[PDB]
Amino acid sequence: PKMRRRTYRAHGRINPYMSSP
Amino acid sequence: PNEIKVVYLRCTGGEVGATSALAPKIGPLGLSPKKVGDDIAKATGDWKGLRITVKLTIQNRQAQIEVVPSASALIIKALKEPPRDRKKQKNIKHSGNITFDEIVNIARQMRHRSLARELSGTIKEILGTAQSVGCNVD
Amino acid sequence: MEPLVLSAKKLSSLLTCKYIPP
Amino acid sequence: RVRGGGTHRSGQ
Amino acid sequence: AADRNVEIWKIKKLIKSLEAARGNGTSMISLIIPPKDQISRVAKMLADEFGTASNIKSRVNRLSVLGAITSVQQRLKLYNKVPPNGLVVYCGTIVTEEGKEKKVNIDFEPFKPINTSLYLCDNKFHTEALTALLSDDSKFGFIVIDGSGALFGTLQGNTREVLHKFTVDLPKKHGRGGQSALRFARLRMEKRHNYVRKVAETAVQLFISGDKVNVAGLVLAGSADFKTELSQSDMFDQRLQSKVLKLVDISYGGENGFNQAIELSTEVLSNVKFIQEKKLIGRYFDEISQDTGKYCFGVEDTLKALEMGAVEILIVYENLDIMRYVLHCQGTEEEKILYLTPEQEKDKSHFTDKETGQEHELIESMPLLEWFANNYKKFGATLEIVTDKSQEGSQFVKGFGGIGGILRYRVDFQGMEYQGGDDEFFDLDDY
RNA sequence: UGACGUGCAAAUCAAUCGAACCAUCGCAGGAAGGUGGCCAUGGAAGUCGGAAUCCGCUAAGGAGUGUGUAACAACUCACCUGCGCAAUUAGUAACUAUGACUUGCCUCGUCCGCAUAAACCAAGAAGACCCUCUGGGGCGGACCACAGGGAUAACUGGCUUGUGGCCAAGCGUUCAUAGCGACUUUUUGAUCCUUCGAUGUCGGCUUGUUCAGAACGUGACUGGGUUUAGAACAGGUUAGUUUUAACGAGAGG
RNA sequence: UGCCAGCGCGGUAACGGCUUAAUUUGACUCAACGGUGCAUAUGCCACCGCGUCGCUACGUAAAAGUC
RNA sequence: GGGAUUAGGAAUCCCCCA
RNA sequence: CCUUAAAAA
Repeated sequence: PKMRRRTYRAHGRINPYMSSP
Repeated sequence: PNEIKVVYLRCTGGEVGATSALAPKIGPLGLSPKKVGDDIAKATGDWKGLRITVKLTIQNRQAQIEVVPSASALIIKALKEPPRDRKKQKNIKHSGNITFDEIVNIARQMRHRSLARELSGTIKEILGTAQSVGCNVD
Repeated sequence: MEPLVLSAKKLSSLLTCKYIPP
Repeated sequence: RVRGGGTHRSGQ
Repeated sequence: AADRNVEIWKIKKLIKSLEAARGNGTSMISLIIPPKDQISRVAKMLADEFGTASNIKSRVNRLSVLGAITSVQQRLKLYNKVPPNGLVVYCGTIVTEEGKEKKVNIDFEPFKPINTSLYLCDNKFHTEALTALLSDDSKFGFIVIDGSGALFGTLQGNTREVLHKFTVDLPKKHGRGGQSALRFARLRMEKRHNYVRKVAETAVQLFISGDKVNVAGLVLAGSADFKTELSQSDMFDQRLQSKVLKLVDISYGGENGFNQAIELSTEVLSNVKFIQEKKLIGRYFDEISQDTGKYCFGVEDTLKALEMGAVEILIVYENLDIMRYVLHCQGTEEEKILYLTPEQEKDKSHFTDKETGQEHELIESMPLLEWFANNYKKFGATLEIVTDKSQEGSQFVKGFGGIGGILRYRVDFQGMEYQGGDDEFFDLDDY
C-alpha cells in the first residue's frame, strides 16, 4: 500500500513521487 | 708527278662537266686545264648523255677526263633519235627494238672486264641489259 | 491530478524541421 | 475519447 | 594539283609585270572589289568617279582618265556575279618600248582570298596590298567557345571566315533545386562533358582532317570558363595542343566576340611569330653550339653547300643588296656566274677577265632572293624567311651577313684538285 | 541562432484561427661478279619510294630478311664447307573592324538588355513532402486537411556498365612499339528490388560549395547553399527554434 | 631634279566600245558623235559658287569618307 | 540591267514537383 | 536635292 504523491514536470505534465516502504 | 686512284663521279647527261665546272676546280696550288676544255666536245658531240663514267687519273697534277662508258646505260645508245626530253614528260618511254648486230661488234669494248667463257658468256650477258627495250631483238 | 500534454515543445520542433526542406 | 477536464475519467 | 601552283607562279609573274608597269598622271586606275559585296554598288561609286572626272583641268589627261573609266566599265560587264576569292582589277595607259604608250587592263582570280577594298586612281599600280597574298600564309582556324554553342571561325590575313556555328542548351545553375541539387550538378558536369566530347570531335572532323595540320591557330576564345578546361583536358587534341596561342576574352561574345578575336589574334599572332622566329633561329644557335661544324653562313661556303646536298634548314633574311647578275659574253666564249658582294659591285673588276679583257653584257636582272624563289624545291629542303625584328635576328644579320643555314652534316674546306673534284663532281651528283 | 532545452516556464533567463468553442444531426671459313641495276629522288649505290625480280661462276649467295651511314663504308641473317493544474522573421562608309543610314538567360561577362521519476522495453512521429492509360507523376502520345501505398519518385544500398574512368596504319629528323598511337563503380543513365506507423538531406570544421572508399566517412559542431509562412518557377536577392543517453664543346652540374 | 626629294615655290624650260599583230588619231550641253592648242607660220621635249557618324594625330588638326 | 530629262549623278519619266 | 583629291597671278 505505497503512498501516492504528485510532482510537476515539463509542459505541465504530472509524474509520480510515490514512496516505496 | 702526283697521281691518285679514280673516283669516277659523274652521273649526269650534261655537257662540259658540271654547269660551270671550269672555275671551282682550281686550287691554291693551281692546275693546268686539259680534257676539261674542248675535249668534252669530242664526247658531247659523239657520246652525249647516258651518264658516262669518267676516271680521274691525274697524270700531271691536272684534271684528266676519260670518256669511256662502262655498261648498263650503253644499251640505250643504240638509237638514232635523241633530241633531249626536257623534264616531266611522262618519263618519256623511248624504245624501238635493236639492230641485229648487237653482238661482238658492239660488245668489243666490253671484253676488258667480263671473264668466263666468251661465246657462252660475255656475248650472252648483254642480252639481259636490254630490259629497257621491252621488245627484244626478236 | 491528471491533464496530459499537448504543445509544440522541443520534439515537435524536429517534425517541423523535417517538413522544411523537401 | 470523451472530452473534458478535472475528472480523471477524461481521456478514456 | 601542282598545275594550280604553276598558275600561282603565273599570278606572281602577273604581279611582277604589273608592279613594273607605270603611267604618267592620275589616269592610271587600280581597283579591288571585296567578297560578299554587290558589284553594282561599286559600279555606282565608279559612276560617281566618272562624274568627278567630268571636269579636269587638262586635255590629254581627261581623255585618258575617261578612257580608263570606259575600259574598266566595259571590262566589268562580263561578270554577272561576284567571283570567288574576291575581284582584283587593274586598268591604265602605260608607256613602254622607248616611250611608246598603250592602254592596258589586267585581270586574274587570286588563289588566296582577300577581304578589303582599295580604290585609288593615282600614278603607279598599288599592288603592295596583294603582296600579303604572295606569301604561303597558313590558315588560322579559331575556335570561339561560348555557353550557348561555339563558333568555329577562321582567319587569313584579312579574310575572316566562319566555317561553323551552333548553339546548345545549358544545364546552368542548380537554382533553388532540392535536397539533392548535387545530382543536378552531376547532369551539369555530364552535359559539359559531352560538350567537351562531341563538339571537339566535330572539330577533329573539321580541322585536322587526316593526320595533317590545316591550321596554325586553334586559338581559344570564350567569355565563359570552358576554354580554361578546353586546353586543360585529355580529350582536347593530339599534337595540336602545342599549336595553341593565347586566351582571348570576349566581353560581348558571339560573332562580335570573334571580331575582337580577330585583331587580338593578330597581336598574339605577332607573339607566336616571335616564338617561331626565336625557335627557327635558336635551333641554328644549337647548331652553332656543336663542334661538329654542321652549319654554314655568309655568301661563301653556303653556295657550295647549296651545290651539294641541301642544307637541313635554309635561313635567309629578306633584304639583301647582293644580286646574281649573269656574266655571259655576247660571243659566248666564256660562260660565267658569281655572287656580287657590294665591294665587288663598286669595283666591278670581275666583269673584265684578264684572259681577253672583254666585258660581259647584261641580259636580264636575276635578283638573289627571287633566285632562291625560282626553284628552292629543286634544290631540296624548304625555303625559309627570317625577320630582323627579333633581337636574335639582328645578331643573325650583323653577325653572319644576314644569310646562312643548317647543314645536314659537316663539310670540309676544298683543297687540291682531287678533294676539289671530290666535292665539285659530287655537287654535279647532287644536281 | 546563447543559457535551459522529460526546463523555473505548454515560450522562460480564452494555449486551438486560410473559418473559434459547446451540444445535436655451337664454333671456324665463304657471304661475291655483269652491276653502284631501271626510274623517281637535293642524295639514298641490299635495307626512302615505284616497277621489274632476269644469270655467269659454283661446295654458297637474294634485282637482299634484320642493324647502321647524309649517302657509301661496316657488322649479320637466308644459303654454303669443315669440326499559470503572442509561441521560429534585310542591306552599307575609300585599309580593316564597325555602323549613323537606306532585375542579365548565357555568367566566375571585360578593362543591338533570354526577361529593366520519466522516455523506452535509437527514441518521440498512421510523412504538413511524393503518389493514390503512363517503366512515379507532370509534359508528350509552397497557408493547405484526411484516409492509404515502397502496388508509386526523390537519400543510400542492390542488379546492369550503355556512360565515365583505367591488333599496329603512323608519330618520333632517319627507325612502328625510348616515348605515343588512328581504324573499375571514384562518374552517370537505367531498373523499383529493400525503406512512406520516417534510415534527419549538402558543404566545411575568391564561390556555401564538390570542382576550379568507409548508408554520396562523420549533426542523440556550424545554418553558409537548399530553406515551410514575410518582401507557380533545377529565375535571383534577404530574415527564419537543429531535440533527448665525375659528365658535357660550353652553358649547366 | 620634275608636288618626289627640298627651299610663298617645286605637278619636264623652278560615235562611244568589245575584239584585235592594228582596229591610226583629234573632238564631251548648245560650242563632241613623234609628243605638247595650258609655250604662241613656230618654241620646248564667279550657283558646275559657299552639322552628325566612322578612320589618323594632339575640341582642333589631319582625309578623296559615308547622311 | 538597258533608254530619256540634267552639264554629269540621285530622282523622275519607258519597259517539371524532391 | 547635290557637285574634282586628279593642280594659275
